[PDB]
Order: sequence, then structure tokens, then C-alpha cells
Amino acid sequence: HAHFQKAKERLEAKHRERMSQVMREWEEAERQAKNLPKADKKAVIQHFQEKVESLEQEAANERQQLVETHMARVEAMLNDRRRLALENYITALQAVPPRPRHVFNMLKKYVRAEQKDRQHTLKHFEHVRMVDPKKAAQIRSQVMTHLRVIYERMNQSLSLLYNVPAVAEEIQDEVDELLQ
Repeated sequence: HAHFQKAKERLEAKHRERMSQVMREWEEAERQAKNLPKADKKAVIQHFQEKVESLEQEAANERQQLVETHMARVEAMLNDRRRLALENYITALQAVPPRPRHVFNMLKKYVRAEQKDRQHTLKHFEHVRMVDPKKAAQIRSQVMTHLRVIYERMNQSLSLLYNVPAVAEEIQDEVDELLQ
């Protein structure tokens, strides 16, 4: 996500630099227009106001596209991190004999992968809800659906632990720390 915060910061510096050039050009336009009629003086104001307006719109566009790519990329990576962890956890469960600490460390990596996915998803949805509530209402369903899926999957994965009760009893408390 460093990739993202860096892009984010640069997007801002770009927009802020562009916003500065406009405010200058405006100043000069104002001056190089003093020797002008009212209607022509009001045209300059309108003109730079519309210039600022389009600049803000394109920055909004860049920001949106940036998060969109970010979400896509992070989802593919999180999915893979989850798949590998789940495999290592299931494989630990079937070891003969099963080793409690090894099962726990693999389970922890898997739970953390799922928690990461849930957290990232929720944080991005909440960001939208805070800045643009009406827009959040539009993706609400898709988001909650993805969250429920993560919840069901993690719980089903955790339930596998009860197929090896001896192991479950030995790591139950630490597993609780994990979910608490």
C-alpha cells in the first residue's frame, strides 16, 4: 500500500502545482485586462472559474481511477495470500501427528489474511461513506456481500479445527486471542 500512498501524495502535489499556475495566470489575466470593459472583466472571472472547475474534476477523476486500480491489485494479491495460507493450514491439520504450534501459526497467517481483506474492504467503503454518502449507498450491497463471504469462509475454515479436537483444545485460548 506504499505504492498507493506514494501515488496518492504525488497526485496531490501535481494538482496543487496545476492549481497554482491557474491562480497566477488569473492574476495576470486580471491585470492584463484592467484596461477593459465590465462585461469583458466578468468574462475573465467566469473563464478562470471554469478553468478551476475542470481542474478539480480531472483531479477527482485521477483519484478515483487510482483507488480503482489499487482495489483490483490488492484483491488479487490478498486472494493469493489467502489461498496459500489456507493450504498450509489445511496441510498442518492433516499432519501425522498434528503439531499444535505449527497448526496455530498457519491458522494465524490465514486468519490475518482474511482480517486484512475485511479491513481493507471496510476501510475503503467507510472512506466513501464519509466523503460521499450517496455514492456509498450505491456500492453498499456489493461491499456487504463481499464482507459476508469473507466471514463465512473464515468461520468454515476455523470450524475445521474441530476435526482434530486434541489440537483444538491445546490452542483454543490463543486462537481466541486472535479473534478477540
